[PDB]
Amino acid sequence: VYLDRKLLTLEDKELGSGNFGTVKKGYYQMKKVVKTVAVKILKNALKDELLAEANVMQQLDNPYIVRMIGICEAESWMLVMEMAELGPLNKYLQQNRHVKDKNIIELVHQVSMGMKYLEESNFVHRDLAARNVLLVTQHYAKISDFGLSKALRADENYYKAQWPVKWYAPECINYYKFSSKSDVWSFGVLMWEAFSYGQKPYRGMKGSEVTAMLEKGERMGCPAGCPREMYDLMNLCWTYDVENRPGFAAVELRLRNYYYDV
Ligand SMILES: COc1cc(Nc2nccc(-c3cc(C(=O)N[C@@H](C)CN4CCC4)n(C)n3)n2)cc(OC)c1
Repeated sequence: VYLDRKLLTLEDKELGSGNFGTVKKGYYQMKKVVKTVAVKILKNALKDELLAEANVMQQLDNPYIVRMIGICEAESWMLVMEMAELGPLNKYLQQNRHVKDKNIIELVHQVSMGMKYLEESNFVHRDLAARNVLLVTQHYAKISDFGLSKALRADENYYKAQWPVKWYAPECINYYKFSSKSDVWSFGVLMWEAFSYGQKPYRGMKGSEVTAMLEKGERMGCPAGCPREMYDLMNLCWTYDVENRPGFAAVELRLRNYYYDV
């Protein structure tokens, strides 16, 4: 799992940045070829968090999730991942309002397949949103950003926290309980974002105003040009009572069926 720093070449430019530090593009020397990578570099609390993130990614193996190549302990701690060249889905759609409905359905279906896998594997993502889906190509999405993610214990169906409120289900806010069904709620917000071309959800509202709106049974409206069936699926993801909300098996099947007849 530990990579050799001498086999990594970084670019100077940064792709992004935050309290942890920076994300830069680089190249990792393999047997013959070089592999383009995205490298999360700590400008260092922070250590354990990066190590926990890599620990999650190390356990996942699925085409619609960002793969970890390894960790590099060098001038800084570095989490080396396969590169998603086109970057975050929200930003991509904000810059490319031409993308067709059918292409959006294809991408959100790919996210649902990743998430179905994540749910089967008993991990909760806890930060599922359009900014955390990355594009390989205009037709290939991957789930990223496993910093808040939790491996559920073998005999528990949720994680009790001890916040991206606009993406959180009522049971997360009210009871601090995070399940695969909480991620389904998030997935519905992600779908709304995708069909809105990377607009922000609940525009202009405080977290507490969002919670009140939801408790009145109010939900965001159908984005322009979003198909009825896809809005109906969003509303099903925003099922208030977690017990009655679909899991990702049911969500992925709905998307699959709709895509393969649209
Ligand atoms: C071409 O432009 C871009 C390409 C890429 N590609 C690409 N590929 C594979 C992996 C990753 C990647 C980025 C991050 C990350 O930590 N992002 C920070 C800024 C925000 N997170 C929210 C909590 C931390 N992680 C965990 N994985 N990124 C990314 C671009 O981020 C803005 C931009």
